[PDB]
Amino acid sequence: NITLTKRQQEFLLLNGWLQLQCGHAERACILLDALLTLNPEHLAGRRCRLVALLNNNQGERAEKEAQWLISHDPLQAGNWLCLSRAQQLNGDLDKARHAYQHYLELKDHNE
Amino acid sequence: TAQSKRSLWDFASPGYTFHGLHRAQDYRRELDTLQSLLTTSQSSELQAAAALLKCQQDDDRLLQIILNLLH
Repeated sequence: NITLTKRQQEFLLLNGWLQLQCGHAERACILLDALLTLNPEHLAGRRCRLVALLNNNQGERAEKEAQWLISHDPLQAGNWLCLSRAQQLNGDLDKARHAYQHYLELKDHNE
Repeated sequence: TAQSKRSLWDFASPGYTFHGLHRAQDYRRELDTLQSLLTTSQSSELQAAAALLKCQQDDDRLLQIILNLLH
């Protein structure tokens, strides 16, 4: 059984995030999938992969990831923005508008 | 909306990057340790990650030879 140290978790997270900025969505998802296989509750990794899923064109996967994050913290506005974006990519526009309204109800309007 | 996309990227951002007094040595150390660790796994996804890490670890060694030839 494999267990990742904090440095090893960080290594996968930051390499995945930086590769995602480099347009290497494939490299990002492979690295972040590995992290989240061994550390399923790594929240920052989940967020990074969700946006990467929205960029590797995996909207149905992205919707389930957003629903996963919402159930962990229903008050975090960014989770609902992620749900709205995945749903409009999946063609469910009316549901994407309800999710976006939840994002507006929870977001910090000072940012 | 471009603003929503920027808000998405801000949400995806972990908000920090590699740190410490020897992040150059620490990166190659964690990279080499992690690729050998994930190689022992039976999951194809972990094997793919280990193989990806091995590729860049050795593709860079090839590029270092080119840089030396190009000075």
